[PDB]
Amino acid sequence: KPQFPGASAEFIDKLEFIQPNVISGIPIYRVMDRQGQIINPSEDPHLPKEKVLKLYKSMTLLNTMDRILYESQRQGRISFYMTNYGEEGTHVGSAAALDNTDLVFGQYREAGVLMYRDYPLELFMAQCYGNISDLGKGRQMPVHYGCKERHFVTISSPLATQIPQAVGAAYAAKRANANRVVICYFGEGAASEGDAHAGFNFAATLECPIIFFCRNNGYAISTPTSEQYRGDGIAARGPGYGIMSIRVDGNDVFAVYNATKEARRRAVAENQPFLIEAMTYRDHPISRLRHYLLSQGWWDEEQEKAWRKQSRRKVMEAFEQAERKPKPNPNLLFSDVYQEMPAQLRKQQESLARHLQTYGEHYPLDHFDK
Amino acid sequence: KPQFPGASAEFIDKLEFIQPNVISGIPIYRVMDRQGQIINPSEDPHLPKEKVLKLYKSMTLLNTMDRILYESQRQGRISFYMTNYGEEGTHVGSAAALDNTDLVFGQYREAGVLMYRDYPLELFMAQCYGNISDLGKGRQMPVHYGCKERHFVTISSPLATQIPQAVGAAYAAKRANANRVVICYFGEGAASEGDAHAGFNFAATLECPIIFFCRNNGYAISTPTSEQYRGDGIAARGPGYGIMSIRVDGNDVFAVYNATKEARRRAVAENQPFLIEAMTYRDHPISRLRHYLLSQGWWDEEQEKAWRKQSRRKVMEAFEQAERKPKPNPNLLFSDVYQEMPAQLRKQQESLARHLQTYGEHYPLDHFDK
Amino acid sequence: EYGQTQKMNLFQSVTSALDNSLAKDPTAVIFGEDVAFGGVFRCTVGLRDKYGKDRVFNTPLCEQGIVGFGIGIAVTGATAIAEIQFADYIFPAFDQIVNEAAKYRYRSGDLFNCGSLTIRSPWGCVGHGALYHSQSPEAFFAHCPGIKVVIPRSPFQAKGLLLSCIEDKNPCIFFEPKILYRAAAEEVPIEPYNIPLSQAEVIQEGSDVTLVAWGTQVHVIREVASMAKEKLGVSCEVIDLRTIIPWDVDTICKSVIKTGRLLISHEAPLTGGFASEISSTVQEECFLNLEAPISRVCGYDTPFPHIFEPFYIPDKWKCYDALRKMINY
Amino acid sequence: EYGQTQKMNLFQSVTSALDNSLAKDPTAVIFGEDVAFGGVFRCTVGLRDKYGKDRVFNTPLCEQGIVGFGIGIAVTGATAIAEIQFADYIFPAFDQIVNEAAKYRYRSGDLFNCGSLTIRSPWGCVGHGALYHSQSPEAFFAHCPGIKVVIPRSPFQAKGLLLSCIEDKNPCIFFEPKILYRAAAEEVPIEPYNIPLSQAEVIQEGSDVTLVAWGTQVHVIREVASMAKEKLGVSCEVIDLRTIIPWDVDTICKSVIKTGRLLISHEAPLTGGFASEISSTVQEECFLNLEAPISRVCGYDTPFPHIFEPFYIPDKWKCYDALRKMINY
Ligand SMILES: Cc1ncc(C[n+]2csc(CCOP(=O)(O)OP(=O)(O)O)c2C)c(N)n1
Ligand SMILES: Cc1ncc(C[n+]2csc(CCOP(=O)(O)OP(=O)(O)O)c2C)c(N)n1
Ligand SMILES: [Cl-]
Ligand SMILES: [Cl-]
Ligand SMILES: [K+]
Ligand SMILES: [K+]
Ligand SMILES: [K+]
Ligand SMILES: [K+]
Ligand SMILES: [Mn+2]
Ligand SMILES: [Mn+2]
Repeated sequence: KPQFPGASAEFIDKLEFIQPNVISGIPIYRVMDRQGQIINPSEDPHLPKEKVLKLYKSMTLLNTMDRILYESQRQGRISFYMTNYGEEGTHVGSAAALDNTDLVFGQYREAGVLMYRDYPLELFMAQCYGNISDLGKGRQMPVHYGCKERHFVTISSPLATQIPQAVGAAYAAKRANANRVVICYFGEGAASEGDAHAGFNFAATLECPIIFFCRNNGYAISTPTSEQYRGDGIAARGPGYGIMSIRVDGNDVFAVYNATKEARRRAVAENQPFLIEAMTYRDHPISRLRHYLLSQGWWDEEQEKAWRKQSRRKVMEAFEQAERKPKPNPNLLFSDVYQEMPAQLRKQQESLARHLQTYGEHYPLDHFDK
Repeated sequence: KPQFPGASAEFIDKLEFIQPNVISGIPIYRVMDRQGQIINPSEDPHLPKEKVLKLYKSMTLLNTMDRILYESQRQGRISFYMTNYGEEGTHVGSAAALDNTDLVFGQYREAGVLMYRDYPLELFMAQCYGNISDLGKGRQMPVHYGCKERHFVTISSPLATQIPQAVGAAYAAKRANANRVVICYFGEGAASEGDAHAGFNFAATLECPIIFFCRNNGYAISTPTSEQYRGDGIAARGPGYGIMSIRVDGNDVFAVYNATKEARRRAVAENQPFLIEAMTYRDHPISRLRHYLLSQGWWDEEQEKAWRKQSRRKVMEAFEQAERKPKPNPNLLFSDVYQEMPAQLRKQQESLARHLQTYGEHYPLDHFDK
Repeated sequence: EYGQTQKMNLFQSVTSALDNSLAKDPTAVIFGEDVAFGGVFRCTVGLRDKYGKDRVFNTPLCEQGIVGFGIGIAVTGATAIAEIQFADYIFPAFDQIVNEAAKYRYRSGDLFNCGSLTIRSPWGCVGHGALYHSQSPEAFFAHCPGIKVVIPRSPFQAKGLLLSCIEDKNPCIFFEPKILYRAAAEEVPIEPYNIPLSQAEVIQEGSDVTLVAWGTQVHVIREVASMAKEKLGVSCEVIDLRTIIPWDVDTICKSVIKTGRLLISHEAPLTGGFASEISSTVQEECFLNLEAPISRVCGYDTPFPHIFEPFYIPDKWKCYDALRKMINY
Repeated sequence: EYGQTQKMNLFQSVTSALDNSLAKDPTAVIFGEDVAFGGVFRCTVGLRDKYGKDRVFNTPLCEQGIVGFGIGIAVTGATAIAEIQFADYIFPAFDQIVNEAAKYRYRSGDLFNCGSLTIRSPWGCVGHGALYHSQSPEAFFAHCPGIKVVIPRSPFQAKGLLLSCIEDKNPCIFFEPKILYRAAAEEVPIEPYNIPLSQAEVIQEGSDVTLVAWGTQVHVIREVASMAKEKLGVSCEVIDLRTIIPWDVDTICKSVIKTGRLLISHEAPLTGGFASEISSTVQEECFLNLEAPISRVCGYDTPFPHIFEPFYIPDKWKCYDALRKMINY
């Protein structure tokens, strides 16, 4: 009987390498088929109509906003934009399964989480425009959203950095003892960074109530997953860290919802991490949910038309007000570097003010506040 | 049928998290029992006597050297020392299974690899003393060995950095097409660093002929493995990267030998990575091999006595010559920063020479060359 | 001035600082490699038994994780005191520090912050640490707006400065000169107290030349001042910089306006070292007062060597000879 | 002078440099995120089709891995040209660069080296890159003996400098000013050529003031010189530093001895920026020649902002106003 502290195991008397099973991987959990039909009645969450309609309206409203801001980017009205196409169901379905005060870390494809938590169109827009309504003060590139009120930690561009941070926040929540989970979104690309390894391992050994939500769409920019990893996706990594793992159909809001609801329930009760890998495309979550609504009698062509019209108008009202707002005062380039402003930073602020008094005609001052 | 580029998998219609199996982990491969008896005749490598005696003499000679240098450290004659206790069989058994020109990366517990490749006692000693015979020029802390002639890449103190480097060297070897493997040693502690994740994944996706050799002794300084990870050791991580993996009894030179011989054979032929996790203690490899030798008629008490005496004398001859050598010229603090010496670095070298002409009585100049 | 004191060496004054913080702040936790049993330099001895295993705990061996983890704790408002085992091993966390911690508040418009984070780390040479147990990384961090870098010269200074870091509402790196951990003890107040950040201390007044240093190197320049006075009749003003960024430009400039001469010394390599920032700034503010060129007596531009350490460090003879030349310019 | 030329913008001159290297060095490989299809800035277009998928290839998304991997290739003697996608994302690799690459040769007594490694990376501001698409990290690397840091101002300069990096027997970081990638083309020789490392270039001779900069900022100071001449009657010597470390101290000092005045400019933040190293060095060597304080016109000590970029950069008006004050001192 083996006496090694590092591992709990029998002896074996024959040489045998462990082979990965990548050809038949962790199967993909699905609740509804491509026609919006429930496959297995015992798995139906039976979400009420009001809630299912809110999922549908959040996904479509996001998609409307994507269309417009993507065009805005194309004309150089905004400098950058990441869309949410194919990712609407992973984000709205997972968000619906959280408590509203569960803390969210993510990156570029998580606008749907905010949309579900009713973040105003005005504030999505203010950030992309860097205008005076932006609580981010116009400091970051577009789509770098954050909302303290809606427990959505500000996005930063370096990939995977939020993963070990999300673990620290989950640990602090555990100690604070008020029944909260953290969720942390990242793509399959970002899962290759050393920080993913750091976060997964810390969550397991420190026993943190965290959901890791990996969006696997098969691509990181131009890099197919065949160049990204050789195991069975991200889900097969979870068990090697001691993490409970599942793979789900990212086009199925109900599958995403079910897996997130159950991961949240068990993460908070047991203080242990859960890994969800949602398979998406770089057959669509919106049209699948649409088919489901129709079979229930809960949507029709007329409501679809009226909703496309109303959501286009809401987005265009926001878009135009966002474009017409001034940018923040250029003084705001100097605040919040530290909480207080160091005397030497204030001196740099004063030198800018002095500079703009002599040379101001050469700066775009008329677009900026004060 | 699922159409996702990220993973090859069926659908499943029921919610089921994948649970890690840590209670019954990857079993531990063993060739000989604690009494030096072969358990399974078909697994016996039947190494010839000359070779098995060289394994035994390398392990014991290492252990002799450890005893003396450990005492040297205790008296402050050398400033630092890492021993090899419990690690003699993992290192000598794996080294014996390599070709002599296979390139080795490791860290603190790999002196046995060098001992097996006949690195002179004089050079082990010269490095710990930083004397004139050191090819390292006395620049690094003791036990930071390197030998270009014996394909043993110089050790550096930051843990795990050599793992992605070993992968790059394996890739370059693949392209050079002359049938060489790289082996990369690291502890279970170092396997938590982001660089381990980097190296494992790059090896699999870039198809590198590399053996990852993880020594799992249950401790990283004061940290038990229960604080280091929650999966089934390091071996259970391999499959999640697409890497062929095995766990072996680190106290069994024959098990270590067999697994390394087979990993080398398949790494070089297939250009793919192999992970070996050798379980050790922080029942001993030397005494187990000793029992084996006796059952063969290949060793006895008289030879054991004569060998303890001769190896103690060889080590003491080296130790005393090492202590009596001068240290290198202090000019060598400035060379090899770049290949050539930048004009400004040469100016700093000249300022030191000038300084030592006026203030030399205050420096320990009499111990240093020129 | 500060109530009851007892004799403490540098490591004990750190433990005292950390004890006082945990006692008064229920959210505070301490974590890193090997901190549970007391740490490899004994700075956390007794804290886990006293405060509980959920407040004083070991992490996996992963510096980028330790820092990322500390940031996430601080994001919720809880005090996170992270340890990195040697300053030489802070580099894996460099992206977490520079791109994440330093920018957390700015980039969010102050919606989120990790101000309640402090990273402590043993620092500086130790006689035989060679390349990876000797480093002084402070100049790497000085070029990153949004973090504070603080380095004490003694036990009394260390406890007061560490308490300020821990309570400061910005992410702080506190570098502890490991050669002083077991060096001479001094009297250190038992109860908490603070020493202000971004404030240099004139430890000895002088009229001919300003000497500036931080950490162990403060003791070296104190000795240099003593050698100058005795051998040369020269009166040195000795200044402990204490905070690397944001640094106390006023105290240094006011001293140089009085003396007209400046020598800055640090163990870190000359090129890119923090002495160049001090020198170029004092040159700008005190140009007309400068009697001689500002002198920088630093480590050589090489990695930190094992057997050649005695010849590498900017010791008192190196500093004294530069001061002598500067006085004769 | 150099044989047949054709018009190339900065990205095409990089491709030309990389093509010439692969053609003449059978060991050379190029790797990083998204390099196979040509790269996100098009610097590797056509190379994989021309040289093969085993020489021009994508890595997993992991910067510390890319650099570690490149070091291991170079350890065998093969040329490794690694790409980091934005200089802002070089920080995960900081430990691989600073503790490993820079020290590889020294610490082994030259038994091993990774001199055949070059890391290229887009660098500098771009109008709208904000915090993580704008950075100029060169001062972080200037404090690390054992690496070379090189930054071109143009297509002609970029190809000659990149070829020198790639062939240099030390690990090199080559920072490519991404705002110039698609900017104006110039004539660039088709066949390989070298521009020496650690050599500044006086691009315009002057007698009143020395201006020093690197990258895009060279074009800014050229314009400043033109404004000074026209508005002030002032004659500027304009210097492209080109190599950050080891830097060309002699050319800068010889110019300042002639002019007696120096203004250094760079996009990176003032504190800890590389201008402080140049300033403190020239102050030491040209103390007696200095008519006015060395002036540093740098980015502010903040993270790089999105909407406020126009007010952040050390533009020609900022530089000109400082020059004006310096001329009047
Ligand atoms: C540390 C770092 N490296 C590189 C980048 C450049 N980059 C921005 S998105 C991206 C691909 C991310 O892929 P994945 O994580 O799969 O997310 P997806 O875009 O598919 O949703 C890359 C390489 C970055 N932002 N940060
Ligand atoms: C990057 C880094 N962090 C920390 C250390 C300090 N350190 C030296 S050995 C060690 C434990 C290593 O444990 P493991 O990898 O299990 O090897 P073992 O000592 O058990 O053989 C640590 C934390 C180091 N050298 N490098
Ligand atoms: Cl990006
Ligand atoms: Cl160590
Ligand atoms: K991020
Ligand atoms: K190492
Ligand atoms: K703090
Ligand atoms: K090179
Ligand atoms: Mn992806
Ligand atoms: Mn171990």
